Amino acid sequence: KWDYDLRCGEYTLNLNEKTLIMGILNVTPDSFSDGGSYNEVDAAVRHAKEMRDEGAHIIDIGGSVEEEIKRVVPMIQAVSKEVKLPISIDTYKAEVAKQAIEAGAHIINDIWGAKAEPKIAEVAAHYDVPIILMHNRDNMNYRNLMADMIADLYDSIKIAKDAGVRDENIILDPGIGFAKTPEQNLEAMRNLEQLNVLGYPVLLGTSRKSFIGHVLDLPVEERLEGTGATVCLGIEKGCEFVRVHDVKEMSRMAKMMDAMIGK
Amino acid sequence: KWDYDLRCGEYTLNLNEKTLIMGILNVTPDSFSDGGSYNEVDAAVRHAKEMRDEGAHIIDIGGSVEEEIKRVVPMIQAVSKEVKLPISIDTYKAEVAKQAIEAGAHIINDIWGAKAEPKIAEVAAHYDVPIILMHNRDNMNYRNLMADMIADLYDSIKIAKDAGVRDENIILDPGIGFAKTPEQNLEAMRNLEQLNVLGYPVLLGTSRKSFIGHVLDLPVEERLEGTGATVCLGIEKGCEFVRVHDVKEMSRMAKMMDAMIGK
Ligand SMILES: CN1CC(C(=O)O)=Nc2c1nc(N)[nH]c2=O
Ligand SMILES: CN1CC(C(=O)O)=Nc2c1nc(N)[nH]c2=O
Repeated sequence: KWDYDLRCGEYTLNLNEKTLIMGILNVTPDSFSDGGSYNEVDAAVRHAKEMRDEGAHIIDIGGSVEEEIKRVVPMIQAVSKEVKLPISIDTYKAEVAKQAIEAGAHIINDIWGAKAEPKIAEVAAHYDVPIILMHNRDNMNYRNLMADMIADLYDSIKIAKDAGVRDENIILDPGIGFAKTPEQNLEAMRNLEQLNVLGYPVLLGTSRKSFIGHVLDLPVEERLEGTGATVCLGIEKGCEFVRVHDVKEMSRMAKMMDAMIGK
Repeated sequence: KWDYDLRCGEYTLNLNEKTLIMGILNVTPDSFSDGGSYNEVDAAVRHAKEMRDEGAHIIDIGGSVEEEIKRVVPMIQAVSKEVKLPISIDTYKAEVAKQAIEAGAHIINDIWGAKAEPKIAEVAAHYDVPIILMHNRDNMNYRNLMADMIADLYDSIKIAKDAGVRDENIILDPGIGFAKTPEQNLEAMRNLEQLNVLGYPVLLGTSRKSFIGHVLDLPVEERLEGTGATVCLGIEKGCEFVRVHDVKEMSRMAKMMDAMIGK
């Protein structure tokens, strides 16, 4: 039982009711504009709407600098305006983070857990938004995957907390498919429960990734069942959100898991 | 680690390699014959073949008396002849069991765990085939679901062993959707691991069932994700086979689970 709720300004997310579903917003960028043009933003809104209907709880948006903003800001403007859901912003850059939250984004999603740009934690602290700290590194000289993962994630927490970030605005993420061989990803999957000793909600993103292809020997568009299995173990191992492409399918697996495990 | 293999005469099933997939053979019966006619047997063979291609390890066949045989015997004859896989026979009747094994079936699948016709365990003992003892009762006056389930299953084991059945020819099954309310099924799902103390391989059959519909509020043809989730937890909780309709989909989830848990 989490003794608090995830506060997202306008929106609130309860962590005891269900596994929360983060939908990956896919942005096929107009090869012709810098950003903001009708086709890409319309497609993003449309797609945000579909995922809202498929049972999504968060819309994840993003995926240099000067024009990271120009691409991402108009999408957040349009989506928050048109879809009643918390939007997480997918960046490791401090300036982008500010602009996006200023544009209407509610959560930070940092694939570098404040190590790329430590300044981001201050933006997170300033606007008081929840920040997702994901495990990542430039190397895989793991002495001991899980011990190092937990050590690394903790170094992220230090940076966040030292910048003013409240414990209740911290979410952790094992960072599957990042700085981890196919076997290390499996090992992380198998030991997810260990991240719980840190005392923070955990998000898992395994949607359609390489290690699934590695196991099943199947291309990206053929990874739904593989993804499902990772989401189920993830829920069984105690994670609070899952970051997925297939919102309809994963929502139903999430919900069935929830019922069975008693969430 | 199981220190033995599942011996099915012509075929052998290793229990340490993977979760074994039992495909439910669906028999749309010719409304016109008693059994044996071309359309129903052709459809069964065809369907057996499809599941063999989708990654199935066992074909489950069956689903009065005098004509249980007439329906089921010609199907086993044709399928064993045409598909190189162990066939389980789905009956609680002693006479049917004999005929089916005589017709080429390898495993007994008893939804009454030898309580309907105790004589079946002797057939099982005689032909030396593996028998699946499923949990079942006529009532749900459970004092304590899991304690009673284990007690009941044990009463099945007694009957089997007393009739000559070797420990290594015994498989257990929690019997989801039988003599259990929607909540009791969930409770069984949540406590599957407890069946392991009995020391026998466990098979789980949850494919497309009511309790999935109950949770997700969805019709039978819409229960793939729900089924998937039950199969994943089942594998996580240590079961050895799953009995499913959707062989292609469940095979892939099974295989991804296997990789992650380290089977
Ligand atoms: C922004 N991305 C991207 C990502 C990927 O591209 O695989 N995975 C993840 C991610 N964010 C989070 N929080 N977790 C992921 O696994
Ligand atoms: C023959 N049937 C039928 C069945 C069902 O109709 O739900 N479930 C099961 C079954 N056999 C086994 N071993 N397990 C089941 O759950």
